[PDB]
Amino acid sequence: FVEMVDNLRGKSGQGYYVEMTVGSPPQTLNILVDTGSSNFAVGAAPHPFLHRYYQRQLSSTYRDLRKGVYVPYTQGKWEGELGTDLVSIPHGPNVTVRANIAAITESDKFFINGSNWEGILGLAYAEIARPDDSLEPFFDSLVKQTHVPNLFSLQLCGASVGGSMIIGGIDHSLYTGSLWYTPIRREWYYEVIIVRVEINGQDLKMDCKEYNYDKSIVDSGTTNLRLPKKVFEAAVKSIKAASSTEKFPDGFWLGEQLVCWQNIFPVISLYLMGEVTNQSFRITILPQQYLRPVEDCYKFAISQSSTGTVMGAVIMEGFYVVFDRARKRIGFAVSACHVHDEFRTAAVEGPFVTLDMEDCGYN
Ligand SMILES: Nc1nc2ccccc2cc1CCC(=O)NCC1CCCCC1
Repeated sequence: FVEMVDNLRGKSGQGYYVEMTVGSPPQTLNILVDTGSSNFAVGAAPHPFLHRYYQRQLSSTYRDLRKGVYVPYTQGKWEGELGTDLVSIPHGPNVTVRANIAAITESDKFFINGSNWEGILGLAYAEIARPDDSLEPFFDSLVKQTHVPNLFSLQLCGASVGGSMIIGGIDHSLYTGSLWYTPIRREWYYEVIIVRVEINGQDLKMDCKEYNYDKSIVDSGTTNLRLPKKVFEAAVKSIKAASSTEKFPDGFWLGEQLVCWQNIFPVISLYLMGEVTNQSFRITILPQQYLRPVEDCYKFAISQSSTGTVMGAVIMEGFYVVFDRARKRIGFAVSACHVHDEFRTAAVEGPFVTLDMEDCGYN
């Protein structure tokens, strides 16, 4: 899959994008890779932020679905006109599919000023597609229409970021050690179950049901590791107790200010439900994952949420992540490109014994 190695680019804090082509003749666009949404949506109008946009008038293969789509969120919106057209990934499988495309015609706080992407590829399942679950997501169309195996994997490496999206397979050069798999609880977001959290090896002794209130997802379209508040404060409570060589204001635990140089911070381990009854594994991240530079200087990349846990780039940049859709599971392995110092490396370890892992899920 050497074709697809290094097929992801971006800028710190602006997401990871892949090159795609839409229409005939092919129109090239940079498209954010997003495992926390399910719409393939592209700029279709000359927004001043945009390098380029989908020009439906130039495409002989374009078909109008004569239906609009309105997507409000926190805190912005995009909206557009639904159609289908021919889609390829130049540095992906050597195929071309007819996919749904939302031509974005109005937008608010969606596109980033200074970014190099013009659209978004929702890689999650139809249940969270807009307007409804009848709009077939891109990856579903891809798997149906070709012989591309029903999985993809992401190596996000982290001004310019790099990475790999391996479509239809796994490149073993992108990781070391073994992959460990956690069940996809339900096919809407990439939902998983966290069963135990350790700050510096120390348990948080919270009812594990709290770690998944009301869900926990894997999301390449989110920068931070995001935790339910009730879990977040207990997590912060421990993190700032483990960090007592220096002092930091309560505004920073959001965060606001920056440490600036020319070990005091604890490692973080999430235990995830395993493939076998009463069996789990753990993924361990460094401070060099939840301490992100802005523009030796760093910010605090863990924050609170009301929609559940979000395993974003903070988590994902330490690991090679396999979205094994065919077997309803997600694999984690230590990434070959993750950033480590001489004292600590990010880790994926198992098996561990954990009882009552079902009680950790919220219904
Ligand atoms: N991953 C993401 N991608 C996004 C892309 C555009 C606007 C908002 C986004 C938010 C997230 C965070 C995950 C999330 O809350 N997803 C729920 C809906 C939000 C509306 C779009 C479909 C998915």
